[PDB]
Amino acid sequence: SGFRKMAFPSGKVEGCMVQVTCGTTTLNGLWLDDVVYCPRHVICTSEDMLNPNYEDLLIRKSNHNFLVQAGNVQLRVIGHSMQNCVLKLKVDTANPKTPKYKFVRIQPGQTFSVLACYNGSPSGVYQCAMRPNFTIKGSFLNGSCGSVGFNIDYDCVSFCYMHHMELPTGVHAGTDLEGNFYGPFVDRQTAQAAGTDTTITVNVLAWLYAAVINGDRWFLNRFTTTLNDFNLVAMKYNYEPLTQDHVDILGPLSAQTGIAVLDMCASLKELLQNGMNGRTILGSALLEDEFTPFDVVRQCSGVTFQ
Amino acid sequence: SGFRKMAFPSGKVEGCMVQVTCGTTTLNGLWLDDVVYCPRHVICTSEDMLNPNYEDLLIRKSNHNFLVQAGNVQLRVIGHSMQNCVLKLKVDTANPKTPKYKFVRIQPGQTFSVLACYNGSPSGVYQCAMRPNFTIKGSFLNGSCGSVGFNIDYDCVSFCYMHHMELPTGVHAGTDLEGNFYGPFVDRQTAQAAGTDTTITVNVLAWLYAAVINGDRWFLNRFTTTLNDFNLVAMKYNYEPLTQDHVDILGPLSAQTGIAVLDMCASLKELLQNGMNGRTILGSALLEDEFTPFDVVRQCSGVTFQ
Ligand SMILES: *[C@H](O)[C@H](CC(C)C)NC(=O)[C@H](CC(C)C)NC(=O)[C@H](CC(C)C)NC(=O)OCc1ccccc1
Ligand SMILES: *[C@H](O)[C@H](CC(C)C)NC(=O)[C@H](CC(C)C)NC(=O)[C@H](CC(C)C)NC(=O)OCc1ccccc1
Repeated sequence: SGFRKMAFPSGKVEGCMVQVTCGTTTLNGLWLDDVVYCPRHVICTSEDMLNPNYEDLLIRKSNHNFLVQAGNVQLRVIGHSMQNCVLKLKVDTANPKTPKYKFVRIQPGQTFSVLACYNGSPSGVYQCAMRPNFTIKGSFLNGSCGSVGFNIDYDCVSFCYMHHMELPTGVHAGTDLEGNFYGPFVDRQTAQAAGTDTTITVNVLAWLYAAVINGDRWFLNRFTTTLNDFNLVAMKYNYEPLTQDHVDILGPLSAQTGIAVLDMCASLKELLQNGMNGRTILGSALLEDEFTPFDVVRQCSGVTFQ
Repeated sequence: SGFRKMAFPSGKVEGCMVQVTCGTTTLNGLWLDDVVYCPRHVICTSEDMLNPNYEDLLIRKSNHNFLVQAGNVQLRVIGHSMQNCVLKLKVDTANPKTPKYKFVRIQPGQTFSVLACYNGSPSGVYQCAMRPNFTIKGSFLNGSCGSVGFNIDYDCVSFCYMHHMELPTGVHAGTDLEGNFYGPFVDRQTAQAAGTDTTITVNVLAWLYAAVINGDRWFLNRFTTTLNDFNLVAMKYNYEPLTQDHVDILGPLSAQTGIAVLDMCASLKELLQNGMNGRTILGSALLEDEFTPFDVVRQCSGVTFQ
């Protein structure tokens, strides 16, 4: 038993991380088959980050202007092109450690692991959620750009995020691997702000189920609610509306625990209206919303990879 | 910026995990050079675990009683021995993926990453601290024994923990990689309980420094405390004593932020006595104690590994 904010094992991704340098800027790239993907702002110059003309900056580059290294091994760039906010650097060697992979664009409320890297070297791994406002709350310093977010299933790595920027509230923005930003953000240092950060209701409910599985039952009560009456309370606390689809995907946890979805909703309603009265749930004094229902089932059932 | 509970990248350790089966008991082993290390209770049956005599149980064992699998491949066991509470299974193949490594003994308050595994395969990675009562709060199911905890440093993997057991609060206990338990526990199913948990004061202070570094300053106050008077408060809230050696260890964070260590102690005293008054620190409503001073410096400075 026990329930922790767990990341995917990172070894498949660590074998794809490379260092890309242009001019004096070094950031990270992702090496899959014979292409390295990296944020296009590696070509920016520091006096021209307000509105860079990426088109102009890129067509003036030659392949040798991009220095790519995997570990201490130089990779030779033999082509370069732009796709949205990422560059695709064609290299002369297919990465022999390429896992089975796909590029996925995730939905708000979904979770993934971030392999935070600097100078092409992994430094740490953690679990994040795509917030409803299409930012993430990560841990990223200068030089972390090009670090990726990913899920695994069986032996297939679904890459879903590449890191590009930090917004003033200390929150992070980036693209999918097609190079399109999540949310309305752009890769230039013009003033930009995140929208409303709402709480992911279906994930809070999943985590309440995880709590019951792991022996925390004090919030369970004798009440129920309709979905309508729950959502009326939820909106007042800046929680996203629960839908029938959400109720459906909570089905398996409800069955395993014997607690009906709308009874758990009644427990959550009471927690929202009354707080925890000095108690904790799975070591937290806040209602935790960065576990999906599938994350709970994976961890509580010991699902493994390859 | 940002601050997250970050684990070490797990790939170097993933390459070492194998499955070990004896009879119908299956758990994980650590394959380093030509040795597989695993908990000795793998030789216990369904009824042996109440109060096993491991010398007696090994009378009944030969090499082919240990089925070791690395991925799909059967390793052949050519010797076995008992060392403290682990078995060393000598196999006829050296692990080609053996990293540079060492075995270390950690002390309470120190942190490490756990790669939770089942059947020799990785389920996920998370960061833990060795509690003052020599347990960890992990996420472990039946079959997780033999999963290891580790730190990474420069190029070297420092293994510090191997998982053996769960105590009834959902607390976890295990050994170092020499097979000696952390804490006063034994590998048998006789009633045992850890000492009451206390809070790792030096780590809470480190995490308050992380908060200041990342822009959270609302808890800084104009008050002063002495080490003695602060410890009077710590004892009342079941915090570990803060020593002058701890004060020295916090020196670099104090210098970086301009906040004297005992001034941060005055901030923590007020938090303990009055709570957070509806505010949060680094996204938490409780005082976090599983980041060491070194963890804070390393995350706020972007230290990487290969
Ligand atoms: C890439 O390694 C680095 C990582 C960050 C976590 C710092 N990203 C950048 O440097 C990025 C490059 C630009 C060209 C996309 N810049 C930012 O992320 C920038 C950081 C601040 C501190 C300047 N954020 C930004 O420009 O947000 C837009 C903005 C501008 C002005 C006011 C508010 C918001
Ligand atoms: C190893 O895979 C498995 C992992 C746990 C997470 C289940 N560990 C064991 O099965 C281990 C083997 C024994 C011989 C060391 N047993 C325990 O950890 C046991 C599990 C409970 C659920 C029975 N815990 C235990 O025996 O704690 C001591 C104890 C006994 C009786 C009352 C209180 C405490």
